[PDB]
Amino acid sequence: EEQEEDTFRELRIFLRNVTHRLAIDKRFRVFTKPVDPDEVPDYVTVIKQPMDLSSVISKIDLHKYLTVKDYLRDIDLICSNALEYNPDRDPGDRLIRHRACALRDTAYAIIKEELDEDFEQLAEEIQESR
Amino acid sequence: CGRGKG
Repeated sequence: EEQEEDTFRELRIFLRNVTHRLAIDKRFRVFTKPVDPDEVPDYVTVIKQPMDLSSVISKIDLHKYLTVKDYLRDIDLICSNALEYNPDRDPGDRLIRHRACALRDTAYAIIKEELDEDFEQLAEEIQESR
Repeated sequence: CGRGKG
């Protein structure tokens, strides 16, 4: 009963804190806002599910993540979108692709270091029964 | 891949 929602409240606070650390990292500025179809008109022809850190924050606040796993799915989507969309020619292209990997690696490192595995396992199993 | 940004 009441305890299931304290897990989720605590997960959201943790996720808010991780996302804020990612979003203020200068390396990841390019991921803090949606890709702009006016600037990149062909983006929608490559990427079916856009994702960025400001959307991740909105999703946290709107209770769209019940697990760190679903949260990392969206981090992963940000990275995999950047790798699928951006070619590997220019230095600017390489830079944004490396940044996308570094975003994923940093989120995973933070979560590996700070997240209690039994707290995550509880989250996942509450999500299951529901 | 897409065209690329910039």
